[PDB]
Amino acid sequence: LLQKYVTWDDKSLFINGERIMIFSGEFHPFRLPVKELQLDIFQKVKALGFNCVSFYVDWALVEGKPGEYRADGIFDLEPFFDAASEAGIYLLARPGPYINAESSGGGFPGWLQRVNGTLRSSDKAYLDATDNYVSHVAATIAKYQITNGGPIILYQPENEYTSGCCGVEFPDPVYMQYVEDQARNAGVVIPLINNDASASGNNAPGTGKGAVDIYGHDSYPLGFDCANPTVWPSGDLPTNFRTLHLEQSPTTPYAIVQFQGGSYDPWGGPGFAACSELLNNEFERVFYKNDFSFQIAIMNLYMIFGGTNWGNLGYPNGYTSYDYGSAVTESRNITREKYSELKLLGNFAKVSPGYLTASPGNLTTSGYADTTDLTVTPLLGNSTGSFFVVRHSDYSSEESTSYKLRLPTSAGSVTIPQLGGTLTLNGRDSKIHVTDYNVSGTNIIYSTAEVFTWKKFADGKVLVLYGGAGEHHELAISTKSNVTVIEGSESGISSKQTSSSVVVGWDVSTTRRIIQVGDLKILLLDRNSAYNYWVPQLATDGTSPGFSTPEKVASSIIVKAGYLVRTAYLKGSGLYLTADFNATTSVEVIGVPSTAKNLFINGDKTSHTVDKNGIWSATVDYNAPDISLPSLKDLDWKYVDTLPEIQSSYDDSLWPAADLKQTKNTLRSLTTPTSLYSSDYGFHTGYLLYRGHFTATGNESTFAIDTQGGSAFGSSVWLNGTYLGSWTGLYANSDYNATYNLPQLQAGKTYVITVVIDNMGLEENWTVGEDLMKTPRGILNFLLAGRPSSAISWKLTGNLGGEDYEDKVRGPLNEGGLYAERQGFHQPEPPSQNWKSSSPLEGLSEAGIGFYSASFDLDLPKGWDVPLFLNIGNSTTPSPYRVQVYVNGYQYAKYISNIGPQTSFPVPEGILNYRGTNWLAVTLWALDSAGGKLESLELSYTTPVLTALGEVESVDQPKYKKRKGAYH
Ligand SMILES: *[C@@H]1O[C@H](CO)[C@@H](O[C@@H]2O[C@H](CO)[C@@H](O[C@@H]3O[C@H](CO[C@H]4O[C@H](CO)[C@@H](O)[C@H](O[C@H]5O[C@H](CO)[C@@H](O)[C@H](O)[C@@H]5O)[C@@H]4O)[C@@H](O)[C@H](O[C@H]4O[C@H](CO)[C@@H](O)[C@H](O)[C@@H]4O[C@H]4O[C@H](CO)[C@@H](O)[C@H](O)[C@@H]4O[C@H]4O[C@H](CO)[C@@H](O)[C@H](O)[C@@H]4O)[C@@H]3O)[C@H](O)[C@H]2NC(C)=O)[C@H](O)[C@H]1NC(C)=O
Ligand SMILES: *[C@@H]1O[C@H](CO)[C@@H](O[C@@H]2O[C@H](CO)[C@@H](O[C@@H]3O[C@H](CO[C@H]4O[C@H](CO)[C@@H](O)[C@H](O[C@H]5O[C@H](CO)[C@@H](O)[C@H](O)[C@@H]5O)[C@@H]4O)[C@@H](O)[C@H](O[C@H]4O[C@H](CO)[C@@H](O)[C@H](O)[C@@H]4O[C@H]4O[C@H](CO)[C@@H](O)[C@H](O)[C@@H]4O[C@H]4O[C@H](CO)[C@@H](O)[C@H](O)[C@@H]4O)[C@@H]3O)[C@H](O)[C@H]2NC(C)=O)[C@H](O)[C@H]1NC(C)=O
Ligand SMILES: *[C@@H]1O[C@H](CO)[C@@H](O[C@@H]2O[C@H](CO)[C@@H](O[C@@H]3O[C@H](CO)[C@@H](O)[C@H](O[C@H]4O[C@H](CO)[C@@H](O)[C@H](O)[C@@H]4O[C@H]4O[C@H](CO)[C@@H](O)[C@H](O)[C@@H]4O[C@H]4O[C@H](CO)[C@@H](O)[C@H](O)[C@@H]4O)[C@@H]3O)[C@H](O)[C@H]2NC(C)=O)[C@H](O)[C@H]1NC(C)=O
Ligand SMILES: OC[C@H]1O[C@@H](OC[C@H]2O[C@H](O)[C@H](O)[C@@H](O)[C@@H]2O)[C@H](O)[C@@H](O)[C@H]1O
Ligand SMILES: *[C@@H]1O[C@H](CO)[C@@H](O)[C@H](O)[C@H]1NC(C)=O
Ligand SMILES: *[C@@H]1O[C@H](CO)[C@@H](O)[C@H](O)[C@H]1NC(C)=O
Ligand SMILES: *[C@@H]1O[C@H](CO)[C@@H](O)[C@H](O)[C@H]1NC(C)=O
Ligand SMILES: *[C@@H]1O[C@H](CO)[C@@H](O)[C@H](O)[C@H]1NC(C)=O
Ligand SMILES: *[C@@H]1O[C@H](CO)[C@@H](O)[C@H](O)[C@H]1NC(C)=O
Ligand SMILES: *[C@@H]1O[C@H](CO)[C@@H](O)[C@H](O)[C@H]1NC(C)=O
Ligand SMILES: [Cl-]
Repeated sequence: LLQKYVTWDDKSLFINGERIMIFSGEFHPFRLPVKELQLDIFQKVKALGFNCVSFYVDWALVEGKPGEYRADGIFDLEPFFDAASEAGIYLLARPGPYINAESSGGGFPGWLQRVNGTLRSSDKAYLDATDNYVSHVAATIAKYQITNGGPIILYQPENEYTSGCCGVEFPDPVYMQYVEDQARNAGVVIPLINNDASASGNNAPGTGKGAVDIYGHDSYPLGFDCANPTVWPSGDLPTNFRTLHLEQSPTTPYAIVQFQGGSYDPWGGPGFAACSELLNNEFERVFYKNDFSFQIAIMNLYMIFGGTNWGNLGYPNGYTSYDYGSAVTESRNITREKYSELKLLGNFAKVSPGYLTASPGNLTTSGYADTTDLTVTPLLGNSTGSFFVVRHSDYSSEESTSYKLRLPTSAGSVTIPQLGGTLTLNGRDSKIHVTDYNVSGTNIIYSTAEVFTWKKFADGKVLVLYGGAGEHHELAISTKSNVTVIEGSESGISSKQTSSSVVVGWDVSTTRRIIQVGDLKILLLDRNSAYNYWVPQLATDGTSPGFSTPEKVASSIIVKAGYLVRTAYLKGSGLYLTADFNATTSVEVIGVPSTAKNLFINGDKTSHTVDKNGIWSATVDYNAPDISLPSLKDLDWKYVDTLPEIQSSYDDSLWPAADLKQTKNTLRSLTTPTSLYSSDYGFHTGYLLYRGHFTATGNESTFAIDTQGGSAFGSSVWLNGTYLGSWTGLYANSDYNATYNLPQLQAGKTYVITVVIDNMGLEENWTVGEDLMKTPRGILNFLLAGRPSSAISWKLTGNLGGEDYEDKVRGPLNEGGLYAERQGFHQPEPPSQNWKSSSPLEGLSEAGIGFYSASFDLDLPKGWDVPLFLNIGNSTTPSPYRVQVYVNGYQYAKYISNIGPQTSFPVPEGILNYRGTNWLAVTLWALDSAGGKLESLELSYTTPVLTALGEVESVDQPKYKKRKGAYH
């Protein structure tokens, strides 16, 4: 329409006139705010065979103050976009404004609680509120469109605009048209794609006003019950997706914009380890190949890398980790078997253009395989080849099943295996069998083993096939050449020539076999060997792989290695690889260019041998360095009381008065004389403090209070210095009604109720019209027994300045309203010389909140990617306490002793300084009259990785400075 770089037909996207299968992973830059590690992730994605990444922008982080857009420093999108270009990864941009994403407010800044209009609607007050954000973020996206030589190819307006309620006329076409025009007006010309939460046809082409260019939808078919990771409920595998697609948007390529790549996990949940078992390699091979059965052309996995909900950016139901059980873990490692499995499928799609031109058929329980226990969905092509996705009919089945295939080919139909034996599908597995598969002019008539990759080189073609252990396979090639075994044993390999073909049968073995037929060499692998193969693009005009264009895809090499192969480039007589290693690794390169005489690995010349088949071999030794981590308990811990409010000399005269008689919140009208909704006064994040002044009659007995901080929140109440009690919190409670007994008060004297409330983050806004993001935080109701409500005059604070937030570098959400946070003591080099020496492991002997500070040096070796973790002990049932940990001023742990489950908190390099000084600031809130302490506090590490990554630059870490706007 508006440009010619990205077009489409009913089958696929075209980029620069060439078909491409978009295989994408979701990655949120705001959850990993270190630019060098962003490149790390992009390179890990590219090594999967993927060509795309989808990303959200979190409005709440970049317009914390209305009218001040700040997407600078750690929030700058431009380095993120340049990292993608550098890695050769296209981008799908999803700036919202509404993103959901398990983020606070679902992306909405807390000041939307004051907007007089329905959120995600055509009400002018909402639309007006979005204009400044979108005109900024969309302009930045516009600058980096592929039309300008950038990486961005698709744009998503809104997010899951799918369900409405409560008076809204859903779907409102005026609303979506407006959101679409905002993007266009900012210079976005690439196609717009939506992500319907279910296949409901919302905003599909042909729906008139508000229609997007390409209809997309989402799917999380395995659900989120991470507690039972082996349970695959009956009927949960989608079977009707192509049918739905042909009804809802037949003129556009089939797109799933969010397909399950993991799961969220709430406070009190089973943990992301369990989620990684549910969405493991078996889920991938069955469910992802099932999406290929619908001829999916655009496929984005949510998430490919989850990262961390640092600095309170997450929604109330989730905790600090957003590991998500995804293929790349929170600490950026790719050890999970699901990464390697995903790599196999991703690399298959990258080299199989006939997949996109084929005609998909209906699934069948007969006619292709000889048992109804199997289901086969065919994708038929004449000249361009066919594809057959095989799985168990009951998809949850762990049975081993013998079968034979009857498949059509250009050479006529054939019953396979022709030479004897049977095929096997073992349990939770799925296969894509191929017929008439083009290996650069050589026709593979059929193969039962799955294709990993193939390449054409100067001295021949190479094809890499794999099967699971215990499987027999067969292939046939259009050729009059015989077959020769050129590596490995000839036993298990059977063969026969016909007049225009050669047929070869084999059993999967842990030992590789290589066979030769004419100029085609075929590697026959087991799945676990195939896991160690890589297909980097080979650059000949620089060091960067470039995007996955057909010419650069064709010019790739095949590398057997270990943990990771990032890049490859040819320079003079040198073949350069960049790779990471977590063990001693034999490296083999297949398809070494004719001109290459030396091998370099990460810039170092590396001895190699050449075997009789022309394969380069080398060894890279892994010798982990001494990692010296300080013992956090032995540091010089400095303590200050960060609840001075409960001492009798505290002066709150500078605090904002909670004196608004009308709320600006449209969702919930006041049930108190003045608003005690935190967001009415610009406080949207972290711990909140309320102070209630009154004069006693002498006859007060109880104080009742309804506090609300979101799921798993807690609160604590004092009358002057006297602790009244706490709500220690439950995931099930987002608010709590408590009645506290008061001590004997003296008639005529003034007293102050101090209330501390944990704001877990603002609610999402999933249903349009419900306005749940407006759910307030703070105090909803109170009753001082025998006194009118107006007897208490309230003051409150959250983060200092509220929306005029102090820390422009670390963002609007990082710090809450504790005295120590207000003063900025959580930053590097606080004024702690005169403070008391006391450790969080000694802790508090009564209810309250302590603030602890210590520095420590690190001196970790260059060239090693070492994941570090903060650990808080929980070996036995603890008393109730809450902890926040700030690392160089950045909050990277929120901990609830009685709820969990997180005890291990990763902190990335860049936030931590691996060769320099670091600062820990710990808040410890005891919700128990007997106080509380940390059982243990430890730094740890996991497998050091010898890495190709460059120096990781430390992000800006502003040191402590006296804040003139503080209340002292
Ligand atoms: C890739 O990235 C991943 C995500 O970033 C990363 O996974 C994370 O790794 C960290 C660090 O290992 C994990 O934290 C640890 O979790 C341990 C508990 O889980 C283990 O045990 C379970 C029960 O059997 C298993 O279910 C579980 O397996 C599952 O999860 C695995 C991933 O971890 C996965 O591979 C499997 O497939 C499976 O799904 C798992 O094996 C926990 O024990 C551990 O705490 C100890 O270690 C800390 C030091 O590092 C201490 O600070 C802490 O106090 C604990 O140490 C104490 O306990 C041990 C005894 O059991 C002793 O060995 C210690 O010396 C110490 O003992 C003292 O204290 C004891 C009291 O507890 C006492 O008994 C002793 O006398 C003594 O006083 C830590 O929390 C985190 O959970 C993982 N996160 C996720 C999302 O998975 C992965 O590591 C990365 N991989 C690589 C290679 O980089
Ligand atoms: C350096 O980097 C390397 C990557 O480049 C990295 O290597 C990778 O390391 C991970 C582990 O961190 C490997 O994944 C594990 O592999 C385990 C071994 O099995 C694999 O290899 C075998 C051959 O050697 C294969 O036969 C095997 O295939 C079989 O099993 C598959 C998976 O179950 C199945 O799909 C196949 O069809 C086939 O049947 C497999 O390929 C593997 O056992 C382990 O699986 C468990 O953990 C996963 C989560 O991490 C789960 O998703 C999975 O379901 C398994 O869970 C079981 O074990 C857990 C304990 O960890 C429990 O929590 C679960 O409840 C469950 O336990 C039940 O069953 C157990 C088995 O009987 C039993 O013990 C329990 O009692 C209970 O009944 C996981 O997939 C990965 O393969 C490696 N990748 C490569 C390329 O090599 C290396 O580790 C890094 N090194 C360092 C030092 O950091
Ligand atoms: C340190 O160690 C200590 C000691 O071991 C750890 O303490 C343990 O922590 C556990 C996890 O927090 C805790 O278990 C929980 O107990 C409560 C009941 O008091 C229960 O609600 C929890 O189970 C639900 O919630 C979790 C998520 O928090 C879900 O994963 C789980 O599936 C359950 O979900 C249900 O309730 C939710 C809230 O209502 C719903 O959203 C959800 O849909 C589901 O609701 C259905 O079922 C409900 C009934 O279960 C029903 O009401 C509703 O109508 C729906 O049908 C979980 O059992 C242990 O009690 C606690 N143990 C001890 C001895 O104290 C501590 O966590 C550790 N700390 C760290 C940092 O690791
Ligand atoms: O990590 C969850 C992820 O969910 C996306 O929607 C979740 C929502 O959508 C499904 O299709 C289905 O309707 C529901 O079961 C499910 O809750 C969301 O778009 C994304 O931002 C994130 O929240
Ligand atoms: C197979 O690939 C070769 C070389 O790329 C090409 O010339 C030919 O058109 C392809 N054949 C088919 C049937 O697609
Ligand atoms: C093809 O090779 C096989 C053994 O690999 C052999 O049995 C057969 O005779 C060969 N065919 C011809 C025509 O040489
Ligand atoms: C919003 O606007 C209407 C019309 O001006 C007004 O009557 C109402 O009081 C407002 N509501 C809130 C919560 O500000
Ligand atoms: C004080 O309170 C008690 C119980 O609330 C009540 O019975 C009594 O009337 C009150 N005394 C005065 C002087 O108001
Ligand atoms: C607390 O009381 C209020 C007002 O009576 C009620 O609306 C709210 O639902 C109650 N909260 C809980 C957690 O029961
Ligand atoms: C209670 O605290 C306030 C200040 O927080 C103080 O001014 C007042 O005198 C205290 N009351 C008593 C009875 O000590
Ligand atoms: Cl202050």
